[PDB]
Amino acid sequence: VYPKALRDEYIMSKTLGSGAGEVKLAFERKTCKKVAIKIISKALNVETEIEILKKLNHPCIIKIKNFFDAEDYYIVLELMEGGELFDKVVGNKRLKEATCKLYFYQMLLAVQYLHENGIIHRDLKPENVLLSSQEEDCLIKITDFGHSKILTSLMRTLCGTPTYLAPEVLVSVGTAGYNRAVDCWSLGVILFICLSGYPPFSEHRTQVSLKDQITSGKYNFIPEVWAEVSEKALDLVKKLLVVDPKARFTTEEALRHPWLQDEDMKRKFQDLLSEENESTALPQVL
Amino acid sequence: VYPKALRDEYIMSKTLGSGAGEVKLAFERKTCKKVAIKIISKALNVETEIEILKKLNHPCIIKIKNFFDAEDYYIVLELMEGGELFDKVVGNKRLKEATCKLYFYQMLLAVQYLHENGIIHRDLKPENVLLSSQEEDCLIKITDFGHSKILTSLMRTLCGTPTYLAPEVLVSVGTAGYNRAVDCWSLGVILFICLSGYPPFSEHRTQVSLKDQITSGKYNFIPEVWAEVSEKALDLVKKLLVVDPKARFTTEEALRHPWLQDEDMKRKFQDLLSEENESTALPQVL
Ligand SMILES: COc1cc2nc(-c3cc(F)ccc3O)nc(N[C@@H]3CNC[C@H]3C(C)(C)O)c2cc1OC
Ligand SMILES: COc1cc2nc(-c3cc(F)ccc3O)nc(N[C@@H]3CNC[C@H]3C(C)(C)O)c2cc1OC
Ligand SMILES: [Mg+2]
Ligand SMILES: [Mg+2]
Repeated sequence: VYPKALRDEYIMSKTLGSGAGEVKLAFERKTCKKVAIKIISKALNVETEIEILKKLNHPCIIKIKNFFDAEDYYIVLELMEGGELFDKVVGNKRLKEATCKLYFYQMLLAVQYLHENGIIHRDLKPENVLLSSQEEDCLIKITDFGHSKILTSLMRTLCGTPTYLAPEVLVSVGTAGYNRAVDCWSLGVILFICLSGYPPFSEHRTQVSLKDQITSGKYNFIPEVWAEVSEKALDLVKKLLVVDPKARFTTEEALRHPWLQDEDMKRKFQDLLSEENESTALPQVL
Repeated sequence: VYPKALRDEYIMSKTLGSGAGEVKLAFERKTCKKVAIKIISKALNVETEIEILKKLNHPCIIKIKNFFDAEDYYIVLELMEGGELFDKVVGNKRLKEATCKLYFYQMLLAVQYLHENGIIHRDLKPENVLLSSQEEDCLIKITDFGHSKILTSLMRTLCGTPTYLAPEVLVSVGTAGYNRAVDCWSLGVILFICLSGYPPFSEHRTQVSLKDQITSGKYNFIPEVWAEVSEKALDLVKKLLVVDPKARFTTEEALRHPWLQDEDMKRKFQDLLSEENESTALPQVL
């Protein structure tokens, strides 16, 4: 059975998805509104995630409504009726380039916001991008902060004299503080897949190991599929899939890239925004 | 003033040392015995250190007796009347090679024990090696676990498919799990200094940066001083001061090194051991 404290406030309903975590539809008794409830079976992963989720406040980042610590973990969140981005791209399905742009722009904003706030997601992928409605033009939100990391001991070590300090520590100074680039790489992969309908790196019809494809950065380019796609878009992908994390495009550089200087897309986003907001906008001093 | 709960059990006495932390002599009321009390001015560093200290049990590792969380932190420990190894090597003072060996052997045991127990010290140096008495032949103990680290997310990342995984993460797999080598490097530096009376790497009478001396591994070799020293000893130093952490000697390899196959030194250690133990040895089934 469900915990009594949960049952007190919510009527549990259908399973929306499972599950490595399960997500169920629920109704908040007080409002009769739909919510999502994530059930994580029984720890530190979760308190981190909760505390991270509580502190974050961005339109393209999932918001937590309630939390229950019981025989299992129960996280109550705003419902994303549109489901996973995964479903929109599975089986070589592919979005209009312009839909890619609208989605990708939001992802970039979300991840930029995470980075400004010292948080690295570390598990960005189509299954962790949720759509807010069943419309093709909607708001997206990043979810699943279980692998996240809060961005040191290196700095403290550097404050003193290295008399006893190991060489590898001094060598790590060259690259320290670029952990956030892993998110930009993932975003690069996600965008590749959204644009093209297929994975840049995979074991499909190739003898190169997955590992070797990735560390060499030799993605699978299929001209016939990409010919349909603009060159501005493909150019952005190529700057995200840079092997050297110090050279890789950051979220800011990506947001300043020509493919995203598109005022039509940006208007549509601001629209969906104010649209979502209307129901909760309190009056204000003019 | 000192906390009432501390004062209740101990009479505070002279400052033994300060302090970046301060250490005072104290007397336990109940036994009238001398203890040391470390005063760390006001956090996570400390709970870690305490919990680490509570769990460890080795003759060459400092033992905690009591702890007080107040306006400041108060750690009560067994008193080391011999003071810091630092004092024995400052101003080009140098120990008989045989004293070096006895000391170094204990350090190796201590650090080997830490590594077996998933703990990396990360701040080994002569000021964190304490002597148990004023005798030249005594027991040594490692102290100061404030920078320690408990030895992953890499493993968890490797369990899945790297479809979205960044190149630098896959590249880090080659060297993952060798963090403990930093302790062996430090031990190498400490042994160099003990044997020779001077630092392997420093800004003294040289134009090479300290950083460059370390990452290149070009220690300062002065034949006149080292001529006095055996070649077995210098050979061990050279295997500890290896730049590549994967090639660097571990504690086990160091303990198996010819310089430490010395049954006379080992007897003297077992003696000091049973000697320390005599006062607390309970009777036992024959
Ligand atoms: C509409 O249909 C669906 C709605 C969904 N809503 C949320 C959802 C998750 C939140 F954290 C917050 C609000 C939400 O709506 N999460 C789903 N699934 C997750 C997302 N990460 C992977 C996956 C897994 C394995 C955990 O089940 C949904 C899957 C659906 O169909 C498969
Ligand atoms: C006998 O004279 C001395 C005894 C000492 N005993 C302990 C001591 C520390 C413990 F953690 C446990 C038992 C002990 O005895 N620690 C000292 N000093 C520390 C060691 N790390 C650096 C240094 C500093 C900066 C913290 O003061 C002593 C310094 C002395 O003279 C300078
Ligand atoms: Mg979540
Ligand atoms: Mg200590």
